[PDB]
Amino acid sequence: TWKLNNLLLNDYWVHNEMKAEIKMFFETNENKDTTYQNLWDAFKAVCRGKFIALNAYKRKQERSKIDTLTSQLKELEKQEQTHSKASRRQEITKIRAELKEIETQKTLQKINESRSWFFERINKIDRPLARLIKKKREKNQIDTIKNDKGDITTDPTEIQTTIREYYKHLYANKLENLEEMDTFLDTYTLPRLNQEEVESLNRPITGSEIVAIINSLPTKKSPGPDGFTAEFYQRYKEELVPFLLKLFQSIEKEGILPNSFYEASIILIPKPGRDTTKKENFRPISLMNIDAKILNKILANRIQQHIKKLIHHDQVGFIPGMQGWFNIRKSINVIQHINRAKDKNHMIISIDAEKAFDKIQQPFMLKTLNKLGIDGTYFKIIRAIYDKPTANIILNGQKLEAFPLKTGTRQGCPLSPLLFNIVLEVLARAIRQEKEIKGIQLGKEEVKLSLFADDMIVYLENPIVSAQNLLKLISNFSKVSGYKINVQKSQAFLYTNNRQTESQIMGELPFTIASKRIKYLGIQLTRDVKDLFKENYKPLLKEIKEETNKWKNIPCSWVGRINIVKMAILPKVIYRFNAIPIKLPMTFFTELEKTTLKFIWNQKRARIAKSILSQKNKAGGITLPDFKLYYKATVTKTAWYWYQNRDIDQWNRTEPSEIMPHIYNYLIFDKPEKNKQWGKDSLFNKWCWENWLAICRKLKLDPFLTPYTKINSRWIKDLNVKPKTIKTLEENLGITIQDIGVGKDFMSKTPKAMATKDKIDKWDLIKLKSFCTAKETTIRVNRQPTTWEKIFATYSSDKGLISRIYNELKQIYKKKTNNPIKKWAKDMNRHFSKEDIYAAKKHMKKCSSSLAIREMQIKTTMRYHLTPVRMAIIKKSGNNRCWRGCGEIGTLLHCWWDCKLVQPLWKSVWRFLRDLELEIPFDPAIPLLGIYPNEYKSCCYKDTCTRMFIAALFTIAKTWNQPKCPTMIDWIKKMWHIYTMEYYAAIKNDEFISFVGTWMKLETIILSKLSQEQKTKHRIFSLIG
DNA sequence: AGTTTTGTTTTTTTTTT
DNA sequence: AAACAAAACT
RNA sequence: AAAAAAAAA
DNA sequence: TTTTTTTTTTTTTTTTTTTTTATAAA
DNA sequence: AAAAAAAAAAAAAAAAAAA
DNA sequence: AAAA
Ligand SMILES: [Zn+2]
Repeated sequence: TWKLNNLLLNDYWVHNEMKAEIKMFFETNENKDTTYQNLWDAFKAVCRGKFIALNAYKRKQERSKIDTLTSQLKELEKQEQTHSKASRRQEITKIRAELKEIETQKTLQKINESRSWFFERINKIDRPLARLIKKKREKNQIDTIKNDKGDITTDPTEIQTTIREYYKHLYANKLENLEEMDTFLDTYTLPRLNQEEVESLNRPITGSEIVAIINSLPTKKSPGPDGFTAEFYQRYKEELVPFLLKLFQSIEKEGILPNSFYEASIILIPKPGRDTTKKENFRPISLMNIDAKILNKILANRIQQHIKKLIHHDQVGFIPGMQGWFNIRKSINVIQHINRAKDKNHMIISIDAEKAFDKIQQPFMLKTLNKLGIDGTYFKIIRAIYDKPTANIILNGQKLEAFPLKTGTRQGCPLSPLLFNIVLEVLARAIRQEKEIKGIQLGKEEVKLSLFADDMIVYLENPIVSAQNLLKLISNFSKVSGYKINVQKSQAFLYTNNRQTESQIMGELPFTIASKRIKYLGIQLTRDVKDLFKENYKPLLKEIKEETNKWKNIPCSWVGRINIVKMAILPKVIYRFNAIPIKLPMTFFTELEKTTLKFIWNQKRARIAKSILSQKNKAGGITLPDFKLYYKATVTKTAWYWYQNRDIDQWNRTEPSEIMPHIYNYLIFDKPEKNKQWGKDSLFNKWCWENWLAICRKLKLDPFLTPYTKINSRWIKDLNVKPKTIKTLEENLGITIQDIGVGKDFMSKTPKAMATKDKIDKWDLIKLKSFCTAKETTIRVNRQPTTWEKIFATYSSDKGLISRIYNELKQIYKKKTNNPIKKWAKDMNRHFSKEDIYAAKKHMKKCSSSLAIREMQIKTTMRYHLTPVRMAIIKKSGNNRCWRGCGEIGTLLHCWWDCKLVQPLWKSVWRFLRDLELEIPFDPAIPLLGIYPNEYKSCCYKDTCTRMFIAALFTIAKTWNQPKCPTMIDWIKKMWHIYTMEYYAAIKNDEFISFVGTWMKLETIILSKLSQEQKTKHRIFSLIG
């Protein structure tokens, strides 16, 4: 079955013919007999046909010469076989050689092209490095599977039948009781969209909307069953988008889809560590056509605008701007409340939904949309999409016969996640509204539910009544919706005053009772909150220790191993900090850093100090992750939510408020509080406050009255001013005291303020006039804000907040280090200006795109290499002399520059620079460090010199302790290797004008010095010419 | 008059369902 | 993490 | 080897 | 209830102790 | 020669007792 | 070598 191979899109001739036929198809074809839906499927057939014609022709053309020579040789060899003479064997000898020349040249090019691709990526956080740490990828092929007989089979036709029949049954059964659905939907109170909102859904599609979706499609994804890729639509969006608009407008008008929109391919993937004998162990994934995903993406974006009107904030899955940790922290706070309570009669239930996305009944889903008030053009298009979807299984690369999808949301569809949530919201609203299912009361807060997609946790009081009523309600929803739970797989914590009462409740209820812990949303919830460290963080250390112990022999430099820690370990560490930000002992961070460094330095002591790696200006932009500062950044981030004071944030309100509530709304940028007895038992919030204050005093800020203090603050409320005055000021003039104005500004700065000024209570204005015009209030409020203050006050989005705080903490907690560049300046008798030390650092960043070439320079500048001087100190044995055996003290400058065995190579390099006709002094700082004197700092040739010198550095380092000269031919070979890698990259990324500038003059010199014997032996020949 | 800093944009991988 | 463009500070 | 949201580099 | 003094913890700096056997390619 | 670890000193917060 |  055909797929477009994306490489064809690159090729300027193939591209030109497609543009010709795309225009020519449509302008020929458009006549009033076809519907536009039929005309679109006809267009796709012609395109698929033409791509086959172009691929076949191109392959035939590229081979044409070897095709000819094979014939030409074969008749001459048969002419000899009939009539033999020596010159026929001469001719055979020549042509058969040229056959070998052509065939090897093609073999080289493919090997050099793949090497070039790897050369750009090596040691970078990219798919090659990701694959290195992963296991070997298990093949799709399925040899053997079991029958429901309890029997085992290997016959291909039996296994094809048994898989297909199983999936065909799951999707088959559509409910018919529509009258009973309407009753359930009427029973409860549900939201509605207003007119203005409904006008937004039903508005006509436009071209700008389509191109915005095309531009954002992910690249390198599998195509659907018609085999066109996202890269095709991106490439021809100029010609296609006019016709795509005509298609969607015809769908709006008529409610009819093209037949291809219904098709999908199901691929089966085996589950890890699971027994392939059983069909249940595979997981399906569905591939839909890209044109159908474009339409579905349009619809999902429209409904996403409204979704916060429809869905309560107890649901956080798939919702823009919500966080999964909101439910984790709320749940831990509920468990603490129960642990503290004197009378315990409570239950916490984690509910196991079964295959929820597949089992939703489509008629109930469409009725739900009407009750929320979605109807018209938007509802008509959604109804068309569910009219007749079908799937084909693809097993062992073989396409099985299709079956209808009569239940479920479409498993690979943009629109399915939100449609599932909207249906589940009907159940969530029923549970909240039923007063005989009792929630848990936390001061002014009641908590019943938290949801994440289909995952559900429930918090109940008086369980023996309350849990029975919950099960009844779910049974009723199951009948109409199709949604189903496995009650024995569901786990609960049960709290009772004594064990007789426990035995009774357990007798009646079906659930599995958990004694220590329950896995939830990636973490462990514990029955007592005192065990959070033991169940969450002690295991996380053990997991990282064993994971790095597996990797220890991977073929990777210290540069690549640093990137492994950032790629694999850092994300799971951050996730655990963000879910459970409890006070952690210092030993946790000591074990974590020791483990991580021991891996990076391959169990030998560090070659470069962690303090130099700490900072991005040093070591050419290679940097080591600081886990203490990521921890501190995560703990402090909570203060942003306190200042925002949002009603969606109920996780923040759920902590014990025994002494005094609401204190967190007042803390940030506001008057200090007399009493310290608040927050006595706080798990999260009291520790957040202590970290916030410590950073403010490290900055020597005054945190308590600021250019960002609110009008809704203790500062104003300690004045006795009526709440109507406060709300008047916010509604008219904005929310900061600075928006009022202090001192001479007090209202005068705008006419809107003095327009407001008359409106306020006579006596309140005198109180406010006194405070705002005082000397200290003017001084404190008028100062310029720091970048730290700007983070918490200014930003409307929580996005990016850990990375923003972490970059500040790096500047604040910065520490002093030795500089290797200074030691080099002592090693030579010279002083480097601050401008030279800057050039050394910039060169170390910009000498290459490849980390392979950059690493060699970084090691040279940062004094990586061992020397006999250093080695004699370590062994404390006084032989400090040069391993090469010239009879001299082996300083690092001797090893690189001065040794008489190395000196003939560096003189060779200087002969090439004179053939380039550059006049450059013979100074060790230019090749070793990239420090040019002031005349040459700007020059146009530095790109060339950088390649010559780094090639020479490789050549010396390869024989570091060997008693022989490095040789000119080894240097030429290394330099030509780099040339080859850069050439294929320069084509692939269309940089070729730059490449020719750098290499062209150097290439001419390298070729002029070699003999044809040497060029043949080492395959040195031009790729430009 | 030039260089440096700050923010957005395009590209990778990992967390949950 | 990289690159590119705009504005302020040296 | 697909969909959604979130996070980092 | 606030003020004053002492005690405890955390962080920063200084000083001492111990090391690895060549490197790049893979 | 160079990096990391360990100990000592300094500062700030909390508690205890008296005014 | 460490991709599809
Ligand atoms: Zn020597």
